[PDB]
Amino acid sequence: TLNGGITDMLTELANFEKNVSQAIHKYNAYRKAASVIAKYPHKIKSGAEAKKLPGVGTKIAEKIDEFLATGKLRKLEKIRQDDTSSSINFLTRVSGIGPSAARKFVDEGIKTLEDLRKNEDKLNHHQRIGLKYFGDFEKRIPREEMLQMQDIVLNEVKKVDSEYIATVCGSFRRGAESSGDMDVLLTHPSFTSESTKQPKLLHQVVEQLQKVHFITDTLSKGETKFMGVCQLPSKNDEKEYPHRRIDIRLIPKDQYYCGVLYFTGSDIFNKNMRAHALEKGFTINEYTIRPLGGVAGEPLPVDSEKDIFDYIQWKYREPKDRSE
DNA sequence: CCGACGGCGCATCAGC
DNA sequence: GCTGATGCGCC
DNA sequence: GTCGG
Ligand SMILES: [Mg+2]
Ligand SMILES: [Mg+2]
Repeated sequence: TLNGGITDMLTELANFEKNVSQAIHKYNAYRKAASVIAKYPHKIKSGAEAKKLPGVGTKIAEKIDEFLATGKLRKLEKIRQDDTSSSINFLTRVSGIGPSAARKFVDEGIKTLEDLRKNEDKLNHHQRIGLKYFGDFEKRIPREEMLQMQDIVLNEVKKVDSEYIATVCGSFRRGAESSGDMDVLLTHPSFTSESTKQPKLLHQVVEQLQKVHFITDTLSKGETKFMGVCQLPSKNDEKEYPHRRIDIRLIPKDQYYCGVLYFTGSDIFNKNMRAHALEKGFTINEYTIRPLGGVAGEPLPVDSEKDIFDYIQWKYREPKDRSE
């Protein structure tokens, strides 16, 4: 990419503030700056040029002048040398280990992959599975594999009840050639904003995917959200596919468009769009868009994703243009 | 200068 | 047991 | 860390 050196720098700074400093707004600031620079169509010549972009301020502009001048950032060079910071940053790469547990493990002298493996009894269930599939979960999923996965999920959901609709969202719906995981939006006519006319709607689908050995592990599960592990079947004699993260979100059928807007993302696109909604006097979640009175009002009618954009005076952006 | 920064599901825990 | 925080995760 | 007012 045109400015990949800079955007990598800012992402590494972002991860430092989140994982080590526990400063979530600096993390968001860095990631917003990284995103706006990533889609800037010119090779950046100076911090001043970057500062013209929204989300890039004086401090990042200075860092960008240092990086352009030398190819590196002393502040990051120092961080890479700090053992506590390096340890904490590594541990947070395990699913279920966040900034707080990472610092706690380091305190207890648990700071390497070998440390984790011989202390599995100190991990909660999520963390145990995150450690189990540590290597697999850092691999990306080719779109060709995502298509196979889509076919299995949609056909197995159909077998449970022909009235389910499963939509693959996330980066896959944005047209990405590789994804970090699979995100599945699920609806059923029995589950609306007005009534839940049938229990276990999510459970039945999860069970069926487990029965056919597609879902292999559960990280968490409730009435509307499943987070777990899945795996494509492999053919005779060939190596197994890596295990993959799968999220399933059951959304009220009448709120499909808000739900598919949310689950298509990107995460940064959602933060940008919801912030713009607020500036326009609305609030958007995965169910509704409501006016601000500063208390939310009643949900506004929505019959398309585009209706949501219209409310906040944004021209419509197809999924493939939401990769911020 | 300084308040706000998107919004929410599930797991875990503390206090009652 | 319930309620409310907090941690971690999803986009 | 950046922005808006
Ligand atoms: Mg995804
Ligand atoms: Mg996901």
